[PDB]
Amino acid sequence: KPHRYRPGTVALREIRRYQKSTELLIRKLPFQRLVREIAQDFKTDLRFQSSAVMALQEASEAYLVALFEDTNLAAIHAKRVTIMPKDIQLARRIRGERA
Amino acid sequence: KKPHRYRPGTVALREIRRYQKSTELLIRKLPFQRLVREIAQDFKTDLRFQSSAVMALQEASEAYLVALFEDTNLAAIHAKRVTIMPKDIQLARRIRGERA
Amino acid sequence: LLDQTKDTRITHLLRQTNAFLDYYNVAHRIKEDIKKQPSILVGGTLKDYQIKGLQWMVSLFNNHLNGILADEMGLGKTIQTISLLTYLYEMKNIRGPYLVIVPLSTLSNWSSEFAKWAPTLRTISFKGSPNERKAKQAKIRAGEFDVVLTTFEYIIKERALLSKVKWVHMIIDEGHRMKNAQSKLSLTLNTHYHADYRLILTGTPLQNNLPELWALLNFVLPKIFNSVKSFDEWFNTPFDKIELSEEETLLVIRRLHKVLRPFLLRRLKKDVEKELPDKVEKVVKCKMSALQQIMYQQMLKYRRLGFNNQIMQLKKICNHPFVFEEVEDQINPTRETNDDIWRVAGKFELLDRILPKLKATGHRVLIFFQMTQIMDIMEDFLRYINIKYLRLDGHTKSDERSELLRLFNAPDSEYLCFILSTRAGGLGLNLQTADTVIIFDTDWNPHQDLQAQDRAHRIGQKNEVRILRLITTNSVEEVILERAYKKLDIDGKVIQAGKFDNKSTSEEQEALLRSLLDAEEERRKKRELKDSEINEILARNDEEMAVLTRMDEDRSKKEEKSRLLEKKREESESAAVYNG
Amino acid sequence: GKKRRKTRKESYAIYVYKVLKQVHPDTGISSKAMSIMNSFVNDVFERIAGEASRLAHYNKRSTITSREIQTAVRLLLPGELAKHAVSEGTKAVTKYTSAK
Amino acid sequence: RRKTRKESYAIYVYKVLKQVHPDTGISSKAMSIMNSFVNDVFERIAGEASRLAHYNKRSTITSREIQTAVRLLLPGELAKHAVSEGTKAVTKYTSAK
Amino acid sequence: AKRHRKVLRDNIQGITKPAIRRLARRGGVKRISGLIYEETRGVLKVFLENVIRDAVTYTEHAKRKTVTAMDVVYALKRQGRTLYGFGG
Amino acid sequence: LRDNIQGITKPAIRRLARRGGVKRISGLIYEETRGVLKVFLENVIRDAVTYTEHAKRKTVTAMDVVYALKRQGRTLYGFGG
Amino acid sequence: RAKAKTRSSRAGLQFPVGRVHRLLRKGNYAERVGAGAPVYLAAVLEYLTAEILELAGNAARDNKKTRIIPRHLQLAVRNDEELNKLLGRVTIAQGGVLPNIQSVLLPKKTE
Amino acid sequence: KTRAKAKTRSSRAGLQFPVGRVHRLLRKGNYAERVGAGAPVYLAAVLEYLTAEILELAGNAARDNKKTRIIPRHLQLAVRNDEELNKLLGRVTIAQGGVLPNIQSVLLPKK
DNA sequence: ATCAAAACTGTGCCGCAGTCGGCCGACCTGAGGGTCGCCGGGGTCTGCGGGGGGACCCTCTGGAAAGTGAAGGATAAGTGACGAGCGGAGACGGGATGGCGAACAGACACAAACACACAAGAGGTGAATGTTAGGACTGTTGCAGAT
DNA sequence: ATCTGCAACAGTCCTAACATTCACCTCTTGTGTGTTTGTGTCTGTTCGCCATCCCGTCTCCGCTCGTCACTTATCCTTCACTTTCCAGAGGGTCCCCCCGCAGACCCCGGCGACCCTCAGGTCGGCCGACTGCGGCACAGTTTTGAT
Ligand SMILES: Nc1ncnc2c1ncn2[C@@H]1O[C@H](COP(=O)(O)OP(=O)(O)O)[C@@H](O)[C@H]1O
Repeated sequence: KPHRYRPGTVALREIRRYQKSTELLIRKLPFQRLVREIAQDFKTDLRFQSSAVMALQEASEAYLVALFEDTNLAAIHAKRVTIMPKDIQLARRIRGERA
Repeated sequence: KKPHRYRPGTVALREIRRYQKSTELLIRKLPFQRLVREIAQDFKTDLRFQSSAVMALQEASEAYLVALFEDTNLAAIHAKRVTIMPKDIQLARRIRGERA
Repeated sequence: LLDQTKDTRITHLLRQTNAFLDYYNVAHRIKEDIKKQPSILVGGTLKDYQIKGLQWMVSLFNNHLNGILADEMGLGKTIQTISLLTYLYEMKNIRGPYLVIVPLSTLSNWSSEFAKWAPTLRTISFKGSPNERKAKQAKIRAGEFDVVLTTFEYIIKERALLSKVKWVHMIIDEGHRMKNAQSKLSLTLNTHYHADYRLILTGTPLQNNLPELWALLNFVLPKIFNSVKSFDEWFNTPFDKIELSEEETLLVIRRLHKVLRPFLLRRLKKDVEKELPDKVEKVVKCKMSALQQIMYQQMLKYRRLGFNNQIMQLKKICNHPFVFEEVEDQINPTRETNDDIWRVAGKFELLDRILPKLKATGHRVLIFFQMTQIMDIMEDFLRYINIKYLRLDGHTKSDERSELLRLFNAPDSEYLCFILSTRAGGLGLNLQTADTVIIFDTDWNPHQDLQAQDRAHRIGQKNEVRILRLITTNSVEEVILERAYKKLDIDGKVIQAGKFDNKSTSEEQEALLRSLLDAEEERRKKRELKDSEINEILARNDEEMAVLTRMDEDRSKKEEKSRLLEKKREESESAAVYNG
Repeated sequence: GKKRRKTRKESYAIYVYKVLKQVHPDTGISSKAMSIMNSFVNDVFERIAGEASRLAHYNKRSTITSREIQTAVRLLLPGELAKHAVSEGTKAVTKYTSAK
Repeated sequence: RRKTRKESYAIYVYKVLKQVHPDTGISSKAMSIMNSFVNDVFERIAGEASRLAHYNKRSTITSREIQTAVRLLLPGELAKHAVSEGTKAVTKYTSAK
Repeated sequence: AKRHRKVLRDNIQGITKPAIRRLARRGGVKRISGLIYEETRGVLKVFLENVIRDAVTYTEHAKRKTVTAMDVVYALKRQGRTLYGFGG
Repeated sequence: LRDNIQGITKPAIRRLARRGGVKRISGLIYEETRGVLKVFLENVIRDAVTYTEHAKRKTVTAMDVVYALKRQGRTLYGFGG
Repeated sequence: RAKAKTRSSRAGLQFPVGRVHRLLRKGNYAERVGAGAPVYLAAVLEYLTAEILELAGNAARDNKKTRIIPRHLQLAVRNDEELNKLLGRVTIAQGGVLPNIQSVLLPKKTE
Repeated sequence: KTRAKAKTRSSRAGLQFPVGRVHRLLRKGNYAERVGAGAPVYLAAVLEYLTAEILELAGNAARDNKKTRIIPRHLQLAVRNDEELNKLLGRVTIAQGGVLPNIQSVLLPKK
């Protein structure tokens, strides 16, 4: 069947369901391997409490959700719909984190 | 000798260079003092000030407005323009955190 | 006794002014007595007392002191000063460098007198643009000049110009701005350069404060610092009614005369010209009203006993209500003024009692003021009732200032009450065509007296001056009046000192000193509303009496409503305890 | 468990449960939301007492009083929260001082 | 009026300036700025060592807490050199007297 | 009759168009629209309101009526807007 | 542990952007957000391992992560204190 | 001797003024700690906790729930403007965001 | 008899900031209950390092401008050109300071 | 692809606040020398929980293929900001005139710390006791995409 | 206007996550009485700021206006994005092991707090006072705007 939605409908329904839900969105084991690698840069034989890894995950995902909110504002300001690397760099410059 | 008027933009650029080259205060002292004393009159009706208090407020507010115009210049250049408008003063304050 | 000690000070260091290029000793040790003027003084004769003051100042030059000419308004300081200048030019052959200093409101008049009375002396002015100042800068850096006019302001604004020149003899005018020892102009003149011969010139004695000290005892003579730095308050110890001030310190007052012998000259206007007839001074007592009473006496309680430094605002409660304009939003918030809303101040009720009869009897009136908003709201009434007037203040821009005298001194000048300010004008009004000078609020000075009277007391006052110094019952205006008047007629002693500091009738320094100490001992005697008395103290002759009684009949056949407004009710509770 | 003295650590949990049963008689709270209310109470406590510490060192006192905590409330809390918080605090300290 | 001594790091900033540039003077208001800078970094490092004391349940601010406060406050290369300077001076202080 | 104080130039609009342009051209701006003036004036008003209500609170706590340099510096320090130079 | 940053899968970043409210995404967002996330984690984990190395432990805990986030500026409620 | 009066009961509060007083005492805030200051502070804290829990319980009423979850606290906080200003730099864990869509991203009403 | 009241603790470590004043400020500043005898030496050496780094970088900014007296413009240029000093003083506004000569690339017309 | 017209930029001189070096006053704070509670640190034990390995199962990622719809470049009408000139005008110095408030020095009763006694309030456990959200399992309408 | 496809509700269903007692341990907070020092109260001095006006001297802000470089609306093309489907695979869950290790006691010296002197490093006004430096003045490049 040629029942393919035009782009925009499925995008809005994922906007609705992922703002209505509350769970984590990055997979727990690859996030954990990421954290243990980055911490292995700084110290050899560390050990991670699971609440420490999940605290890192809550912090990182609230950070990236807020950053994409500001990139959505910058992309709408530039008369676009598509977010781009130039406005990720813009929000991380106006916010303070880079320059 | 009357037809020697610069291309529009050139005087703006030499203004940019002189005002970044120097380090004075740019808002003038007496009307900024009257504005400070008015806004303070909205809270405690019978205050008194100090010359260094008003100069501290003027250093703070001029450095604040200069940082706001640097960030609004970045937002305007991002929008493929040169002329800064109000919508990106409001964008700079929305992103920075000062609005919402 | 320290007068002989100051005589020893001046006897020791009286040699500096002749090396560096008794007080009956110091004013009489050298003499030269020529009553004839110098030859090149053109354009009118000298009076003999002008020659007396001139000869005294020539002796001041030859005693090499630093003199003071301090006589009264309208007695010719200018011609005496330029006569000194031309006598010191030709008859001594030193040819400057001369400096002078005037206020800018008189520099045209001084340059006019420099043209008319000494054409041999070239006179540079300093005004206008930096172009004109730069032209005369390049002119003066070579040394081609005799007289350099400049104002107060270009001394500091041309520091380098008038410091690289070794000055000889400055003569500066209007010394009651030169008084302040921490005035920036005074600091630049003291740390300017060692200029040799300096003269204050003034029309007034010590004012506003303590005795003469900070102008004449300090700036005019530098050695008096070395002889005064601890004894200043010791001489100032006269600063309660009979024993201290009158009985035992009469010797101290005589010692102040004794130390101010050789330096002043205050010849009174009563002696020689005397063309001023008199000054019929009365006081008039206004009152509160239904808001200025217990309504505002509630606000003394519920404020202090809000606005800062209420002593300034207590002037405003007795001048006029709703100059705050917040209570206008409760009494007449409909922003339209009429009868018995403006008029509610008791001073203003006294105005529209007294003013229509001088409109009838034809008294031309000057009115002075502080608090220019009172001038504005009086002007609002003065357009309300529509009787003719003008207005002058610190917003006349100097051209309308020089213009407006032609409007008021017309023979058909239908404008009668010329509203003024007490500060505004700077001794340039020159107005003889009034005959009634009322005063709303007394200042912190007798300069209100010694200027606002002299505006109408000029050469040509051909009526009697009827003064109505207003006051209100038990407000702060009375403590202003008694404070300024009593403890700033310290110069009752000095206005007595003028005659024996002048021509010197020998009985003036004891007998009429006692006769004015009579006025200094009727303190408690002088310290302790009816149409008859108030309408007679403005009256002059009997046709005025008949027409004032006729106007009383004409506003008695008309049924006055009442006097003014009564205490309306809920706004009286609302203005005080609901502000915050 | 064999006796090893499980170490006591305090919280605000029973007190938050008291206040919840005041303002809603029929609503339970979750465990994770109880931990969020606990960290909130510690956070607001540490902010207010840190600001009262700074006022004590500025005014060169050495004592935290009701006035330094009142001024820390007026600094940290916005608007209508600051107004009702000052009202509640003054009511509780006068009910403390007067009654017993 | 018993002129009240208000002390600061003015003469000490001046000593350091005359070490590292022997022929340069400093203005008055730039001396006020260097004073305020030293007091600012003082308050930050002392506040972080106090926080470390309360986090370990320990009552004493020592060199270990100041070293960790410097590593928590300063960026990168400044952190590494400042920790080196402090350990240098504490070994010279403990060894000599 | 102009007896009210309704007729005078208001004090917030006393922060002038060329002074806003000098802070802009110091900031880096090359071309400025015409509504920047009202917007920057509103921004300055709100920022001064925050700092001056903190300085009034510090002053009233210290039991005085003279807003001082140290009070404004402490207010900016808790705004996050730390100022050197004036707080010794 | 070789190049684990690509364990942040492409639909994971697309899901975080859908929570953020992004309707439509570029194709160069992916390496960029992986760089952004790596910088943020390097800062937080550097500060939390500083707290742990001071405490003479060999274990990152929930309190160390919370303290690192708090002194950075990102306060985190729900993991104890 | 009396029996006992907790200082919380004297002031009419719910929070532990004794625990507040020892935390102000040995948290190294100042040396001397007054005796009305822990009462004032416990009052402030009881107010803020009552406010937060009231708005969270109202949101749980709105979602037919009788157990108050971190989503409910997030909704209460970020929907009240003043608590949003206080908790501006705060990540309530298991929060999610406010349900918010921009107005450009809606589909074209005409097509 | 006092033995030798000399050799202040600044002189033993060879520092130039007052170890005595730093110890007194740490002690009565009420940061913690007690203060070791090496912590203000360590801290004073750290503050010597930071003042030395900024004053050296500002000396080399008051040499380009041909001016042997450090005014606040020079401290602004030194601080905001060193990137680590810029990240340490990121929120700080050096008074009477002015900003850096930054003109964006798209502004200045060349084509 | 050359010249008029302004605009910085050196030099240089000349007064001017303003660093700055002593001067000693003149202290008030730091160093040293003793005493002694007390806290931190070395050392042992021991549950405990984090690393790791493995089995299994399935939802969720990778990859490609098709359509298509916004991104971007080119174009042009429109207007709004900029450079410049000119004439009022308000900042800026300086003054007058009192008056007050804040910083700075002694005396002192509220008041907060100390330190014991003791009981009762608050954690840790547990154990039913419900119970309440969660999780498949289906009925049933509201938005979307060619009809 | 009608198939159709996620998504919100309607009513069971294990289970697990809270909420009540419970006795209970313990440590922690009132209660109450010596006690001492930090905070306030008033008296005097000084100096900087306030409510009003003045009086000049200017750079500088406001208004007009000509002119054009910009912002924005339209259109066309095109490629980078979404949507769908479908094969596979690592993430999730359970469970088991298995030692490093965090934390709790225990005991004992170093060490920092407190105190008491007492000499001198630091502030700090004067006292010039030297000079580094802004503000005019004069030649000389050095870009821009026409051409
Ligand atoms: N000998 C004289 N003959 C005529 N007029 C004279 C003579 N001496 C002085 N005057 C008048 O004095 C006036 C100048 O006086 P002035 O110096 O202004 O007095 P004051 O300083 O007291 O106001 C001149 O206008 C002049 O008319």
